[PDB]
Amino acid sequence: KGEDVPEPSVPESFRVLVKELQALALDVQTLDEKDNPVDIFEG
Amino acid sequence: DVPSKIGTLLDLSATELEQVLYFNKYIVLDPKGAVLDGVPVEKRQLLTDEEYRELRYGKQETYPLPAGVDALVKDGEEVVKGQELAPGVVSRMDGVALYRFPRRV
Amino acid sequence: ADGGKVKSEIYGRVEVDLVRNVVRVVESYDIDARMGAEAIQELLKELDLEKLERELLEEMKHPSRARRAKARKRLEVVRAFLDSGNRPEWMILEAVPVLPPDLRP
Amino acid sequence: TQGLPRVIELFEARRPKAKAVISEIDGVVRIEEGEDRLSVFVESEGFSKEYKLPKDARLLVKDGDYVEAGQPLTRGAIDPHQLLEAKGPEAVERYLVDEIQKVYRAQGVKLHDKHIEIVVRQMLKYVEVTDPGDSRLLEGQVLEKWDVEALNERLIAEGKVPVAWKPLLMGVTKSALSTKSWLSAASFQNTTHVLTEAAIAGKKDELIGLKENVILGRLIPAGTGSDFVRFTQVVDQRTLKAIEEARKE
Repeated sequence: KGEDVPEPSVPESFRVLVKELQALALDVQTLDEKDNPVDIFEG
Repeated sequence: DVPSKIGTLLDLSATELEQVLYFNKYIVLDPKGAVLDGVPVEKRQLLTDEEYRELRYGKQETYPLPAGVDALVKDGEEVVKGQELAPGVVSRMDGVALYRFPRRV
Repeated sequence: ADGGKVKSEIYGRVEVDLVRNVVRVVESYDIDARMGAEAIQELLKELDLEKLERELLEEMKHPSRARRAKARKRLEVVRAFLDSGNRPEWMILEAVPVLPPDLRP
Repeated sequence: TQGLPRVIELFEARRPKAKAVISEIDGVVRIEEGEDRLSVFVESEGFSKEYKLPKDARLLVKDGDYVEAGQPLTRGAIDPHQLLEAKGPEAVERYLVDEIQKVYRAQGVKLHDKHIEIVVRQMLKYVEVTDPGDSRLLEGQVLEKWDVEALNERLIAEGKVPVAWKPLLMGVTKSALSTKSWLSAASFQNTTHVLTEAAIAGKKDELIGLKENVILGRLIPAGTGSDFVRFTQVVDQRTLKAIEEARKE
């Protein structure tokens, strides 16, 4: 198109990490600055 | 793991103890074990495959006898370990005898 | 039997023998020796925690002092657990999760 | 030892080959018997230390010499472990740097001291506990993790303990593994244990360093990725007077 490439907001390899871990149990949960769960999925 | 993360929070002497409690025979006397064995019940500790049989379902060891041979023990008799039940079989356990299916009335 | 009379002296399952006209009580107690991973699972599910934090913060002031490093290596795990929030029952799964298809295509 | 083996020997911070003897205390010298077995005494009124030397020992102090605590006595390498606990962590730091540069220098390289300085700082990054505040008294903890629990449990909410510690000479690789960050600790050989230990405890990361962030493919926390810069925004003059015409309606 001629657009300034992407800005890949959340890297796949992050999502793939979270999950491979879950498939083993182990909660693994994300947190922002002030410290409240943030969520990286939603797809 | 390297130290045994579950097998710490319940003692369970490292593993072997913790390892036997599914496969390798052996049962753990979970709660309120109220029995005897060599001493009283060992509560938060293991017990053999035979040990559980002797403790709840009861030890009922059959003492089968060859045809034609007369036994030793009377009807109502407390027979001890090391005491001969018959001229064919002995008593492995300390218990009372009885006539299961006779041959001569 | 016989109303408020003949009393049983032992812990045991019972047999009634109408031919022998005797009651017998078999020496076997009502222990709850469950087995498998539910046993261990149960064992952790019935475990007061801050009480075990006392059992070991009181294992620092009056010990025999021979292998004190053994009770210490137990504390690490206990406090680690206690402050985290992790019900140490979740070390035995009820539901095993399944990884999506095309994360292992 | 010299060359590249020696550079490792220093960073890894190990009891070196040729463990040259160093006086535990300061006093006077008293070498005795050059035949059967050879020994150097360090002594004052009060203390009197006896150091037994291999014979093949290339000691370079003549008799009745005066001497300083922690000063080499037999020539060769200093066991930087023996140095730490006998002259200081600061004093150890300055030894290491000075000694590595020694190799690089004598082979022919020039590179800044401040470079080596940074790594040596990490070799000291850790401390062991004496008399704790809210943990067990055997733990190995990061020096400025137990700094908020030292002069802050005394700066406002005073009480319990400032927590007493002792310095520890971790050898670069061993100072590598012992990191707050489960993420990076994982990459290493034993991955189960990290993930075991770490999950049992609440363990949050914080993603302080680099390796960690890379592992998850996040945007490196340095340079264009440093909080200090990354948030900078840019606006035009005509665009800025499109905010003067729209922020008071």
